Amino acid sequence: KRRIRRERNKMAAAKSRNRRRELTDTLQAETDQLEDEKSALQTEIANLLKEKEKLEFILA
Amino acid sequence: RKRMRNRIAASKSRKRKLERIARLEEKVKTLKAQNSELASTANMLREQVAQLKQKVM
DNA sequence: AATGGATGAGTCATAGGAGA
DNA sequence: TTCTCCTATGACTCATCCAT
Repeated sequence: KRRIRRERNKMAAAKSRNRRRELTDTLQAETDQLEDEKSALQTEIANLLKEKEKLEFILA
Repeated sequence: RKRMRNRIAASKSRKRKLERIARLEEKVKTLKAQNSELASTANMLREQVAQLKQKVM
């Protein structure tokens, strides 16, 4: 009974620890990316604005 | 004692691993939003420039 | 060399979900 | 609906890695 279950549960403890390592590794790595994407839109926005003004002046 | 002190660590160690997971989940959430909104403003702007580039051309 | 904390891994108790 | 069994997961303990 035990010899069966103990090795059986050994696998579960292993598999669960497995997922938490990956859940975090993934969220961590994903937020790293989303951070960049955001960061770049902030600069894309800054530059778009400078162009917007510049053109309005050409229409001054 | 040796066991009792160590319990306290194992406990603390589990908690850290738990939190990081939480924090991340939170960060992912807000990022998706801010990140999504700035995209919209990015589009209101891309087109307006496209338009003005024409009016000036 | 000795002691103390961190973390992986094995074990147990126990809960929650799938199904008879 | 309630009863049964099984996996997933917290919490303990142990062995081991590093620094004091």
